[PDB]
Amino acid sequence: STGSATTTPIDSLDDAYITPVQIGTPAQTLNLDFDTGSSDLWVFSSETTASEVDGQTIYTPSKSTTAKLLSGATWSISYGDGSSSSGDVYTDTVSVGGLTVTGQAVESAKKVSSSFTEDSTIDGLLGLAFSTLNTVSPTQQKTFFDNAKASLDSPVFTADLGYHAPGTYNFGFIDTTAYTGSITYTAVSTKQGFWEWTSTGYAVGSGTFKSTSIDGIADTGTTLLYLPATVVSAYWAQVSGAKSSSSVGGYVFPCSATLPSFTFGVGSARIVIPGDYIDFGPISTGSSSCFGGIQSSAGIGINIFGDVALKAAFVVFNGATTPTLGFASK
Ligand SMILES: N=C(N)NOCC[C@H](N)C(=O)O
Repeated sequence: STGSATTTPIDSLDDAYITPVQIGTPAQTLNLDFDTGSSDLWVFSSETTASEVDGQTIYTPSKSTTAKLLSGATWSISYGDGSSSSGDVYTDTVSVGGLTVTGQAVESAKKVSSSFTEDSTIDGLLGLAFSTLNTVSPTQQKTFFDNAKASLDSPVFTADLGYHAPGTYNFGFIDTTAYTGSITYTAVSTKQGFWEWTSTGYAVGSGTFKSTSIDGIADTGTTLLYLPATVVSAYWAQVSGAKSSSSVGGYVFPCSATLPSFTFGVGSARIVIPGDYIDFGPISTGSSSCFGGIQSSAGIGINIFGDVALKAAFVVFNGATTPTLGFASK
């Protein structure tokens, strides 16, 4: 089997991407944030505290003839931005882009934190990291991908995120028309439950490439590119007036600037992020200070190749017995 679904930016800055997902019978379609940095599929629901729902589409398990309470199971998750959610669990039929999994754990939110409530466009998350991070207790549950894997033509999914445009998540096949050149594959460590890999270095603009190992994670659920302070300082040093602002919470730059590109290494290959991808707009409405899309990972504890980096590539998440990651230009 295979699946193919379009993913669409939620706003003009590509802060996140939503992908429609069919849950239950008859189908209830919710727009989920596909997240290769976590492993829970959770949704706003009829059980979510009413004051914590503001415009989201909800899953109502009582209206699904295939929903079943997973007795005794609860879940609770906290994300890197300090956001959180928790609730109970149903099993139900879940389909993405024509690919159907029966008996998928659908984690129904009873509570969500304010940042979730405030984002009316995101109806929940669909985790695509390794199932070892799944938070369901007392019986850990499998991700949609892990459940689908055996049925897929090939045990892979791909992320093809657009810049200010829709893109695609494919399951079970590699669309050879979706990228240019060849895909370069690189080793993955699953020891922390993430799609963790080692970049071979970087360049800033037209500068020379610096060969240096940068361990990090391929994370579709993180907006920005978080890298060591040395790397990030070398980038922003090439932008007149750029500075790190503790009050704003990162590097900012004059909105009048034209940003340089940033290149990262994948083996002997190179992925170029155009400068425009690194512009996240005014820090507040009408401001002439703009927020940078490359930020320091110091204090996070891990480097994160988030959407800013991933949307510059066609990315293969290869879930074979020994997982690997593939990157191509596009
Ligand atoms: N960051 C990852 N990978 N997952 O979830 C992201 C949702 C969270 N509120 C955030 O904005 O970070």
